[PDB]
Amino acid sequence: DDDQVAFSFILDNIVTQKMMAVPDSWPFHHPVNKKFVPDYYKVIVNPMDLETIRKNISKHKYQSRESFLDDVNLILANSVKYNGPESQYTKTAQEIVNVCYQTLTEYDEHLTQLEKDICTAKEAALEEAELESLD
Ligand SMILES: C=CCCn1cc(-c2cccc(C(=O)N(C)C)c2)c2cc[nH]c2c1=O
Repeated sequence: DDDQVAFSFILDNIVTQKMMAVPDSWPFHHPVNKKFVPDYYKVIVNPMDLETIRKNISKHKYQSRESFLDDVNLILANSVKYNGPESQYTKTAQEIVNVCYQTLTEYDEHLTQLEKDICTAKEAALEEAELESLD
């Protein structure tokens, strides 16, 4: 019964205790304010930041590590575009990504089981809803 809450607990703690704790990671903590970076949204069409990922986790957006990791990757790809691949901002984004992968590997077996159990439950609840409607 608590599989989504347990899955989201793991990912949120990766974000707050690992990824946010990367030194000098503040540029990625919150969405960019165009009063501080005026051309940002002229260049980045698909913005992402760690606060937005935490809100997504709190609403149980992610049911797999792949979908979480798509947003984490978007932070790195956006830094490569906006700042260049050799900018210090990109080097800090790349550390955020690597600490996320290394921390996730600490929970590999447990997250593999949670993703299967969350899928099994969603499939069962879908079939129930379909049968209740036809009847
Ligand atoms: C979430 C990803 C954006 C990462 N990021 C951030 C900034 C930056 C600098 C100063 C203030 C702020 C800001 O708006 N706040 C709310 C702290 C943001 C920046 C400046 C040049 N390149 C970048 C860059 O890529």
